[PDB]
Amino acid sequence: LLSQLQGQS
Amino acid sequence: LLSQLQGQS
Amino acid sequence: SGFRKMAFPSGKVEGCMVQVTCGTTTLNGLWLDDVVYCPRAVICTSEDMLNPNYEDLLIRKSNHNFLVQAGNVQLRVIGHSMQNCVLKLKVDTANPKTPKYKFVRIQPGQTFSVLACYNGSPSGVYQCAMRPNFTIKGSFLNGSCGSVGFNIDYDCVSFCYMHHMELPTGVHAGTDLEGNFYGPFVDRQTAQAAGTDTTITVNVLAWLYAAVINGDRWFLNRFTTTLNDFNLVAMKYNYEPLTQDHVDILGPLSAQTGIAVLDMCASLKELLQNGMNGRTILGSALLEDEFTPFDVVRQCSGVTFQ
Amino acid sequence: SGFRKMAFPSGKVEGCMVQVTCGTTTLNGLWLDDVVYCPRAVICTSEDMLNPNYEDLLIRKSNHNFLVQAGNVQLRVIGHSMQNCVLKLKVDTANPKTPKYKFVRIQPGQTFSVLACYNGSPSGVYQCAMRPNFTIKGSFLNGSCGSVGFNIDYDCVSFCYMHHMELPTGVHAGTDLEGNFYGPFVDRQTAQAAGTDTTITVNVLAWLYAAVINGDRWFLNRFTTTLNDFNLVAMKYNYEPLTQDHVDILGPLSAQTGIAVLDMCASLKELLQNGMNGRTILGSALLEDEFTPFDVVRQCSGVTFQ
Repeated sequence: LLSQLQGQS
Repeated sequence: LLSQLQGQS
Repeated sequence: SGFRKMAFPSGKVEGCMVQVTCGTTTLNGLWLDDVVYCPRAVICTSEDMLNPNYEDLLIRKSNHNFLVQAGNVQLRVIGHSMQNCVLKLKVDTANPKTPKYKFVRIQPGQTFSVLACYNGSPSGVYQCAMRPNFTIKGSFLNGSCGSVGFNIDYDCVSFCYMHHMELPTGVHAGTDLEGNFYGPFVDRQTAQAAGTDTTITVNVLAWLYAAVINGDRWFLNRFTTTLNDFNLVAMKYNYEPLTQDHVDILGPLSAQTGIAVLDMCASLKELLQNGMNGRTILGSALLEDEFTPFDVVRQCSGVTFQ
Repeated sequence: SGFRKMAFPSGKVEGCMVQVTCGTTTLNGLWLDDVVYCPRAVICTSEDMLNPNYEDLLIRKSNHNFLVQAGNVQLRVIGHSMQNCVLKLKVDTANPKTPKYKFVRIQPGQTFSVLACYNGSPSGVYQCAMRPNFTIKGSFLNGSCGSVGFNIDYDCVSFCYMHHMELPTGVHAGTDLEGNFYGPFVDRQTAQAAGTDTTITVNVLAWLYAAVINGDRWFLNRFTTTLNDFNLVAMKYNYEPLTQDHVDILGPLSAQTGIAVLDMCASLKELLQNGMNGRTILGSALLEDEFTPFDVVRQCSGVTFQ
């Protein structure tokens, strides 16, 4: 549904 | 028709 | 013989991949000379995802806030600056493995290799194309942000893509290495969506030539068409228009195979109107559009298998 | 998200590729420590192609007859010996770039990356599988002999394939790195042909799980089948039998998606009997069998997109 920034936490 | 060895000449 | 979706050898790019950590966020960076390039999202906060004023966020940062790790060696950040959606981290050590390189922006319909990376460590390599709607159909998981796309020309790496995010349809969006997005996308978690896509006609024709070079000829026919009647049928199947420049680019392939471009277009027209009826081309039951004319020439023999 | 035919990053292998010339024949070699490995066909004469007694041919050779070029540096050959269909050329310099490595022979149905090479220079990388009939559907032109196939495990390169020849159907045959052919093929230009092939069932099921993980669910159904009734239908479509070990190997994927293996088998049964009716799975209109369960797990998220 919403965009996903693909960093790592 | 015949097999091919794939060296370079 | 044979035809595969082939990527460039990734070694030159592997030697530039580093890990960038800021806070609890970790992602990949590109280390060239004394600069590390990475998505500016590395400075974004979990709650700022919606709308992060990156200029403020970067002002609030200092060099020591950026943990850069080249394998087992920590790189000392001595300067930081923002260039559109990428961040430039000056470090105190020039990468001894820096290849000859260029930053180039590509066009929809062009292909490139992607080196997928996690925690600065390369994971896999694959080929894809920039879609007409400026997305790429990649394979990326959380942590892959900062992976790069590239093409290699005579030992010179042309970097063309840095990965930034995944859209709701599961396709991917990113920037060139100057940090400018491909397509109308922004580095914030919003409801942005890919627009409608189309098939890359010149590429489909290039791949049909590859097939003929490799001995798939069943789709050929005795007919020819005019560029306009062809484009009239293409439009109706959501295919890009074919231009005279595309015909010219397909020239070499047309000469190698003895099949005129407009003759191959008649084959494409039939395949679109009739389907493949149980049959495959180069191992595919679909018309493949992620191989440029250049890719075909580079991979396929200069001699056709008549 | 997304699923691509991904290869291993090729850097570690690029640093071992050299050029081997003997007479007017040039091909690629693999330089590991102080040994260069290459196809023994490098010593074969144009007229000996039909039936070359390689033992004689090698006896007639001396170390100085082998031109080995690592990029711009010539390597001095100090010893030569034959190991089945590969030749071992001892050189006076250990490759400083030698990775940790193993020579492993793979099984039909397993996948590996191929680094296609010409004149000792890497050209492209792609993934494929060892077919049930011990051929590979590669992309190779004259000069590619000696290119290698490999899998990378925690920075350790497991070399599994050296390219030797192309069969009349345009598929490819080679050896493991001990020089033993995969399948009933020999390094002479004869009328050898690939036997009949089959589809790798466990791989097709793994790829269907990949599709579910990625949100393609249209082929799913409420039915389940028994291993025997399934295998009865598989046989009739030229699919390998599914064994209990395959079911066990698919366990993790079955748990991630909540779809029991025998339930997915019922989907495969329907797809075989009915086709895909206009539809695609993971961008393909064919059932793809070149992705092992391991490949799927490694590429796909540990979390399913429910």
